[PDB]
Amino acid sequence: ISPIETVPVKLKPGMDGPKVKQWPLTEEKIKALVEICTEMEKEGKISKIGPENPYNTPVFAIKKKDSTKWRKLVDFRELNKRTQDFWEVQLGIPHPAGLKQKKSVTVLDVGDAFYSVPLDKDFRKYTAFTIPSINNETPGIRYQYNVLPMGWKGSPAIFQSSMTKILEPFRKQNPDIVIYQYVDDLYVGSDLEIGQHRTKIEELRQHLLRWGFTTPDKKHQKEPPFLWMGYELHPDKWTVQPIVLPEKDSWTVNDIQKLVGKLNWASQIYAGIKVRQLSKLLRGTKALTEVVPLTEEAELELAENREILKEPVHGVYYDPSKDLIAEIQKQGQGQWTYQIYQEPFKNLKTGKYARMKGAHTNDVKQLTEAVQKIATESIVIWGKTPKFKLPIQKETWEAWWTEYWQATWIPEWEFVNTPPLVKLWYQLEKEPIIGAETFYVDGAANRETKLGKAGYVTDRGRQKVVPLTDTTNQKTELQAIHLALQDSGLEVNIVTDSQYALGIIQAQPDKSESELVSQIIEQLIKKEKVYLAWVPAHKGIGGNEQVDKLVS
Amino acid sequence: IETVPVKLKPGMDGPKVKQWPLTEEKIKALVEICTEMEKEGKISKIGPENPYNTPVFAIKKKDSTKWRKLVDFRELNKRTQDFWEVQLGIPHPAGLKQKKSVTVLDVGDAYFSVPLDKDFRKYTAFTIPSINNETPGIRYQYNVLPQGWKGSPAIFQSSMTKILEPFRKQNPDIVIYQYMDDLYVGSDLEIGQHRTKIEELRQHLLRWGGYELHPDKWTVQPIVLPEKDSWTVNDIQKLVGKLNWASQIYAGIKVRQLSKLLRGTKALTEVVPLTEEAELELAENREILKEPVHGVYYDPSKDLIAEIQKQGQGQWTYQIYQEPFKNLKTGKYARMKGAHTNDVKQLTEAVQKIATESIVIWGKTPKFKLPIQKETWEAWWTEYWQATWIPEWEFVNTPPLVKLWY
DNA sequence: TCGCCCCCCTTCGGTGCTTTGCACCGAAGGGGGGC
Ligand SMILES: Nc1nc2c(ncn2[C@H]2C[C@H](O)[C@@H](COP(=O)(O)OP(=O)(O)OP(=O)(O)O)O2)c(=O)[nH]1
Ligand SMILES: [Mg+2]
Repeated sequence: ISPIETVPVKLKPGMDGPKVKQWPLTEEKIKALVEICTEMEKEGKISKIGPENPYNTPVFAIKKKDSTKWRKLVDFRELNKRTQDFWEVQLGIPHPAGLKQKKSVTVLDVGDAFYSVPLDKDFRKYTAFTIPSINNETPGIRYQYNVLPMGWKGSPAIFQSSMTKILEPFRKQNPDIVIYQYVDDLYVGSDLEIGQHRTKIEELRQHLLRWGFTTPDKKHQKEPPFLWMGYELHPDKWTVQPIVLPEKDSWTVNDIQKLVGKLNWASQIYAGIKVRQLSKLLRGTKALTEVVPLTEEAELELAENREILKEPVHGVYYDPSKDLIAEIQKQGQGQWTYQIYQEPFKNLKTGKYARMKGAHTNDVKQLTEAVQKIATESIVIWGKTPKFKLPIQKETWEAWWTEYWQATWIPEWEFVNTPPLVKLWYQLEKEPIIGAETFYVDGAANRETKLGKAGYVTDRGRQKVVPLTDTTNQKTELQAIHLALQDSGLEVNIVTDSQYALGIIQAQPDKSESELVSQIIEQLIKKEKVYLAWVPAHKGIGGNEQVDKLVS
Repeated sequence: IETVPVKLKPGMDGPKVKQWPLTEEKIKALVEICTEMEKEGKISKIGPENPYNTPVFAIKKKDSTKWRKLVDFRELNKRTQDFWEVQLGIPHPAGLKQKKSVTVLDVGDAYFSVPLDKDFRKYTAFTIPSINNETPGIRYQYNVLPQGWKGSPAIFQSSMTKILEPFRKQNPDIVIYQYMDDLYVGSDLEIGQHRTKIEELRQHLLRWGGYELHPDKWTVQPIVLPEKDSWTVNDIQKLVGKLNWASQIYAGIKVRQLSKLLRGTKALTEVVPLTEEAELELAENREILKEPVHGVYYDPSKDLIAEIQKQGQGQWTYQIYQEPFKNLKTGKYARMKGAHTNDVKQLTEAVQKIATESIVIWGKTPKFKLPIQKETWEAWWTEYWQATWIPEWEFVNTPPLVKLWY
């Protein structure tokens, strides 16, 4: 057990410890538990307790990836709710694309990591638990933890914090050695020759041992490929460990959820992964065991992903002396894929962006969101933003940020011609169109009624009113604009009193979750010139007053 | 030395705000700054059992190329007891906005001489991040009055007065206003002569332990109506809609005659002649919008709010108010950088300047309604920030129905 | 029958608007991956 000082911890104010009771376990988990507990007690990790301690929390056991060994777990859900809050110090996950090439690499792992860190003496009584004999012939033995238990809310942060303290003397003394520290897994790379490197490792292991952290040989990797964080590290490249996608004749909601997660995990190095059609299947469902038939689109999408995954891929490592470059391509239906590299055709990693933000948006906004996601990921992994290669003309972007009323920006980027390009699908005229018909549109619904009308009058004498059922105030106003675009020629001037409808359309959306707004977008794209003007309602303005008289 | 007891507001808990990602150069500067503050006892290393956190980042001005550590204590300041109730607050001098030249001095380092109530220190925690998450976050908390905490000027108030009293009685018409970590020092001397005595104030505070502003040339921008000699239906619609909106602000503005002028269902391009009794309404309402609104007075017990609109080609209009349509100030910001193309940098610079004017005028910053997507602002704004304070803000999408400020 | 972290996709519910539904946003459900 580490001689490191313990971290003081408290229960939330006014609360007590857990008094939950043990449940039955198979008398093969019990043997493993008794083997772990009798040995944990001899090492001082746990202590026998008695009836003066009135707390308890159930125990169970799952098996480790090393198949022979078991993992002891305590269902501390009740204790966790009553335990103080913590500030978690794990801020993210290291990525292999952020590693620099090293001459010598070692991967180490601590044995019994949590059980080597002592627990606050005053807190130990709350960790009371009872290991069970089958059939309750004998009463079980009660114990308490003296070290960090697996299942308690505070154990990960306290271990991570303590591990950082223990490592800090070695890091300060050796700034030429990089130590990636993830829980108890230590990646140690350097540019030393093999002999001096192994001496530094021996010294690091001995420093850990003095502080109570063993480094068993079974988890001491010294030769490539190194198994690390779900990857394989080679000297010049890295691969993700094999991804096996489920294959089913009948899919449930839960199966599809797992499939999408695997594909998301794969998208970090496999270029071109798409999950929109498969994730669409999850919408509107109400049970994880509900069988969902794959749509034709989802089958095609799945087959495309399967083709991509059958190819071998790898990432390379980071060269700080070269620029970072991020290239984005459009995939359709609000899906985007990117690659980050420094030399052409040698990806550091890949990724995808496909979030639908807002009810109405366009490709230029979504491209901007992809750029921002990539920029944040670049800061996290490499500490700097990359130079971008974007499938958008400079004229397009320039027309966007001059016409759009919100401030927006993109960092240094170079145009790359990889169709389909990102473009604006229409642009409203800044001045009225001479010779174009002028439509005065208006819609109105009755708030308690759920019935309304949309219509228009026209300087050319045309007029129209459609009655609407199960509508809203805002829908009728969109519906009135829909009619004007529907009945007008290639050029049209439209006057509305709905700030709501003007706000949507003036942002030039090319996609919408509303089918009504999507119909409007489709009509705007087919037009040649559109001028959209606003006037205040109920002020008897020429044109608007007559169409409002008529929607009544 | 004895500390002042401080509480959070009743029913409030300390801040719990996650640290955001930082570039390599900012993490490095934070590590070098914090390890020396560690050595000098200003901060102490802490662990995860402190459940509080506040984001930390760094700025490096073109005024001085050393990195300045910035802890965004906005959440902590909102939850800290007010010091007007504690009776240790700072009064604002009305003569500051009059001066010819106001220089801003960063005096936050003077706070590190006074210790912080040991029971309040846990609320000042922050976490330094790690490139590619090689390492868990590193956590510190303050032992002294922190920079950026609103209680630091309040607690240090008595000392700073004694530090300044010699200078200000040797200079009775220079006005000094302390806001957060800053001193706003204004005079009525030649722009070079004024700088000479700023150098003397710095070296005066230096024995114990910037930005050139000119409030005289901050111009208010009113609602101007366009002047053409021929007017279309659309021109008159735009004009009637603008005046109708301004009728919520100004007094006695009329539109019925122009409203009648657009009678019928006319083409938007048809030029309509202006009636004798329509021309009068325009020039009549032109002059209501001439000179300021009557009956609008600043209330120091309410918050200031600032709206900003992008107008294109580097122009940015803004209004500061406390109640809607009761603007205490309207303005237009414009800057030259020579890049020509950065909306987010321009807006960030517009915010600092607007907030700076409010400090000079009223003594506090307004809460900004920013015409930008939250995620676009948060991706870039810290790259352009140069102030030791940070105002409150919120994000609005701002469909401009009216062309009212420009 | 556990814990903590990051990621994506979907759903739900709180907030403010010179609203009466709508858009926005954060949290929480599901999944992937790590120790
Ligand atoms: N509550 C909980 N904690 C886990 C789990 N898996 C890993 N951890 C925590 C506790 C571990 O002690 C620590 C290191 O993980 P390891 O797989 O290396 O197990 P450990 O070091 O305890 O034993 P070993 O490496 O096999 O000698 O991370 C889990 O499934 N549940
Ligand atoms: Mg281990």
